[PDB]
Amino acid sequence: PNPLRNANLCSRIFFWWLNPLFKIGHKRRLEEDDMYSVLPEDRSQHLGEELQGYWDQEVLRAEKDAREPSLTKAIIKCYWKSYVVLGIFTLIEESTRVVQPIILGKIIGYFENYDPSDSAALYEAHGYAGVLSACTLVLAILHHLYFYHVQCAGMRLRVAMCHMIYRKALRLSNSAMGKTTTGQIVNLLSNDVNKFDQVTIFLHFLWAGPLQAIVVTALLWMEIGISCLAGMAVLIILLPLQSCIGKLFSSLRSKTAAFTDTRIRTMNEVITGIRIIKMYAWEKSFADLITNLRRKEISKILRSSYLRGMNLASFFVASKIIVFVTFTTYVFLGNVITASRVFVAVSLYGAVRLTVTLFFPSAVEKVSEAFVSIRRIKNFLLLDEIVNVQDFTAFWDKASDTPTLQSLSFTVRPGELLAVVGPVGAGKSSLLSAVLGELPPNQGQVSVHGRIAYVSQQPWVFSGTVRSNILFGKKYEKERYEKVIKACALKKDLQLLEDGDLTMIGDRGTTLSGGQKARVNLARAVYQDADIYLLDDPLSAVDAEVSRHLFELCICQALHEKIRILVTHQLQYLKAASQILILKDGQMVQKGEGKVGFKAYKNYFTAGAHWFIIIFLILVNLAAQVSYILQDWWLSYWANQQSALTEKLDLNWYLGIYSGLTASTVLFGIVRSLLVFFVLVSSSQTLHNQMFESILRAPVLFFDRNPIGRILNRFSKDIGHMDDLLPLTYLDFIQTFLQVIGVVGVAVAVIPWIAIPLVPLGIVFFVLRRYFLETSRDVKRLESTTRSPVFSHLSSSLQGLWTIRAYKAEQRFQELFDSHQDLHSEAWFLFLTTSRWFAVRLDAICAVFVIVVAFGSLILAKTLDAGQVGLALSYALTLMGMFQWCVRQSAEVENMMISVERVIEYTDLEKEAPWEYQKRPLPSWPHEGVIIFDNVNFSYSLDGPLVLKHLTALIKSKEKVGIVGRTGAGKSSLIAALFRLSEPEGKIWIDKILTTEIGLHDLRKKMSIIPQEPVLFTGTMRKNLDPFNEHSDEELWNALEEVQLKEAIEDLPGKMDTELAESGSNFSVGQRQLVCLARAILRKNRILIIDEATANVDPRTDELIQKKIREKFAHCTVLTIAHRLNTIIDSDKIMVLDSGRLKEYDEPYVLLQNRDSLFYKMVQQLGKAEAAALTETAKQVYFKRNYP
Ligand SMILES: C[C@]12CC[C@H](OS(=O)(=O)O)CC1=CC[C@@H]1[C@@H]2CC[C@]2(C)C(=O)CC[C@@H]12
Repeated sequence: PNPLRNANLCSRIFFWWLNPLFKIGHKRRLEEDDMYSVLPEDRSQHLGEELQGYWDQEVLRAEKDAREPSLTKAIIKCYWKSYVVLGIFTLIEESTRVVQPIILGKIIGYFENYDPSDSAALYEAHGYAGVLSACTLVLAILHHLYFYHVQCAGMRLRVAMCHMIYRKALRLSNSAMGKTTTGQIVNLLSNDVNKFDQVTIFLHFLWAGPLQAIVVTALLWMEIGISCLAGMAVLIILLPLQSCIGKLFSSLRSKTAAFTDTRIRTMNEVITGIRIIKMYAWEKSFADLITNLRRKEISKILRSSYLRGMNLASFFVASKIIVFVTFTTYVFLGNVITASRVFVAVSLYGAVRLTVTLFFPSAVEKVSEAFVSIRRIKNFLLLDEIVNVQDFTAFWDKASDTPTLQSLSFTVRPGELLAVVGPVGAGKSSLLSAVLGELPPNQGQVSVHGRIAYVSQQPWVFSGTVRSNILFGKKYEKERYEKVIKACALKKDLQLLEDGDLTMIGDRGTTLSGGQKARVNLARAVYQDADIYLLDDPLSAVDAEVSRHLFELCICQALHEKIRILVTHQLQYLKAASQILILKDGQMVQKGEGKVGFKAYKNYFTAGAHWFIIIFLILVNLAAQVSYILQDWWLSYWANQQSALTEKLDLNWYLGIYSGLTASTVLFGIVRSLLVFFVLVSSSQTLHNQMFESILRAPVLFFDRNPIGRILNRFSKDIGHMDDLLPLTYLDFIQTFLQVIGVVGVAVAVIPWIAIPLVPLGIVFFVLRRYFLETSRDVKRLESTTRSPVFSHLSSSLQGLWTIRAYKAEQRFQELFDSHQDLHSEAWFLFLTTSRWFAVRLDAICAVFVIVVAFGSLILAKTLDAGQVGLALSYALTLMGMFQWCVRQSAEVENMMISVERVIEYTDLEKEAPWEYQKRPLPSWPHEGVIIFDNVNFSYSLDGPLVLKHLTALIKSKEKVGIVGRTGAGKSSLIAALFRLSEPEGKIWIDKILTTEIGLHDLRKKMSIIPQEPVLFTGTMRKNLDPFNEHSDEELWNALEEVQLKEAIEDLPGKMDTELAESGSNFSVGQRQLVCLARAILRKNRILIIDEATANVDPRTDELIQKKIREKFAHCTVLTIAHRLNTIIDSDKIMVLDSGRLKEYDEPYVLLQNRDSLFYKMVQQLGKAEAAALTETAKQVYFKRNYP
């Protein structure tokens, strides 16, 4: 529903149909459903289909030639017929813009020749004043039509482009999915396609600027003659100069984007891995790495911002220079300054200033930015894009030494389960992809019948309700739904959830546990009730008991009659499977906010520089605008002084002060524009370092009480604004605000009575502003909140591309994208239309001011000179567009300051205890590795429960101790206390030193940790092992041999200098664990803390790391958290935490022989044979340790 369909022409132009929503919004806060729908022209589907049609056409034409296709060509062939008629606005608007200076000139002419008693003269002047008023209204209306329509053009271009990007993304080949990663594609939408909103704004000025410059040259030629050409020479120097600056700025910005992208990726992994960075004490290395990336980036930003500031200063002072040279040569040729000529010419140059030195350079800049965007988009659009298997062989990459699947033949039929079994990387998932048909055969054939269900190994969940993620477009139905929810072992959680299965889910299921989203992902598949289930190991996404529970209930009971193809290692379940196919090396081996106060402004500007510099900044701004106003006032003063005069003015005095006034205007304009960027970029720099130091020393509790995305937004969005958009908007607002104050000041200074109409007029403005703002900030909230889901959907679909492609769900997912997109388009449509509603009426009251100035000058004409009125009116005419831009820019400024307020708070976080005390331990300390807990109590927060109480234990230099206990019993709490991840109560001694009497780095660097899950960081394999670069390469190779990885690195081209991926996918999980083990080996320390290190490792690798532990750390005291009690059963003693209480600490055999020990209960829970093995092992090692 949209009343713009029903609105009469007047209501279409002036948007009167928004008025009820203004009334509502003033009375109450606007919400998502207070929002009229977009017209059928703007609908995303209809609007993207056309551009794709023309892209197909141009691809075919280039295909018939040999050349590569052009995407700019498809865009033009599509949108030219609509966009070109918009130039009639531009044509009529710019033609009236050059006529209106002529009417102005005839008004000023009445004052130049004002006679005391001619009635007919007065009547004609009133006629021109009415014509001038009407010209102003028509200009305003055409301006607003044009800008409203080009903005809709840009919106539709973005919408169609985004539709195409999304359409292409769904069909990329898995090879294209390899060289392209989610972050790049999402940056397309989030960064590059947003450049199309700006493209269409100024393109009609690529011809109208030059054509209007030629027309203005002819008009000026009749006004003043040859002197016109000096100003036009300056104009044609500015054209190449400003266009070179714009292209060079675009180049610098294109390069700096790389540093920005690298910094944001490093910062993403820092914030994500901050706990391990803290335990390793590697904070110095990331401090350095981020410091250097940020230093490079801020140098690029400083240079880029100086270029942009020079372009802005060149616009601001363009007509000052153009007028200065024009009238300098005009007076050197013997002419005289008159108010009519001067201000007519000043007005014409004002028009040329806008179109040629603002809109034409702006167009070149934005087309350049658009071409880098279009190049990336074409590089994306051109990227590559019963059951029976026989003789199957295939390559992922023909450059491989071998095929990646080979010599494959098998068949499976209704009522069967086929297991795919074997080592990691044996091609099992690749096999499933082949059966799906994602991987075509290079030889052999695949044939399948019925619908296929593909369940990815990693779970996938998208927006909406958890039930929306499960149903996946299917009808909700009680019986099948209940059968699904019970078979997927999920009912309990959906009952415990207060909003049940209607709980809303985040961008990556961040509110869900891994097992929860896993069970969601499986439930989805089972709900589809397909014929063939390709089960790519759904079970490793849940705990071992739930894994067998899902195998029995979902796979055996629910999928009972189906074909199944289950990738798994749980061979113990496969007694119930029909057949197993074993792969190796790809070949078959076997077959069978919203408001901020003055304090935020002060803090922001003072974080940049010492307040003395800010006083100088204010003074430089005042001086810039004062010299501006004064140069124009000087022309008008010169015109009045000429008009008072044979003899002539002293060109030395007048032209000298003119030259000084104009030189200081240029000087302060330049320094003002540069110093704003320096101060505000130094502010962003200081605040980034303060926020980075705070986040580095902030306690872990800060990272529990914030999600990662929320903190990373401070570094991406908010600091992004503070580097790029905010300083530019500040300079824009400051420049426009001082212009407006100068207009009003000149007006009130020339006719003081204007102050009276200005009172009601000012009151109306302020009421209107308030009444608008109330709703304006609502829609800006609602724009942001409807923008975010779009990127979320893109990213989620990219992660789940296998599954949506498997379900043939591309159609519905394009509909979803279009729905999100057109919902955002309604918010963007209210942004556009509401911002026009306000701009129109601001220009309305501004036009009343123009009317008042004009007519009041005629009412008061006995009291004024021609140059006074010419000055006042020229300035008044300039108020149109300026004043509304000022007000809306002010709203932009205040909206961005919410980002500043969000980062300034993170400069004030609480901080952990100092890394080093004034007391420091001996360099030989720890000399023995003694650990003592004595009446220790520990809680993650002062307001939280005591998760550890009365913890009291000794750990000597030689013994090995296991840490055991139920989930949440406090095991991880012990690691947190020992590293002082939260400050413990009580006494902790290490080598007769209280851990609390030394710095955090003293003890953190002297304890080794093997995390629960390995993490690798982008950069060299040397960095991931020796980030401080103090070891010899001999030691690195010894360690890499010990961790059995040397062969892979030497096979890799760079050896240790090979560039690793941020997720380490270059290496297997076991290889990642081996990187961690290598780090621990290279750091010789007395005490090693092991965190569940092998609970999920395969036995044939677990025994390897067990042996490596027995060898490389035999001298160390070792504290081991372990689910896999076989990893710790040969400890000297074991600690059992009941619930924050050390209830057991004794020899494992002595414990287990007490059948009532909690440790014995925990082993018995495993099973009788497991407990028998564990007890026998403990008994024999206890005997042998008593024997020596
Ligand atoms: C033309 C004007 C207003 C007057 C300014 O002159 S200034 O001396 O006050 O800076 C410059 C200026 C800059 C940007 C202009 C603006 C008017 C409104 C415009 C055209 C839009 O919708 C998008 C860009 C906008």
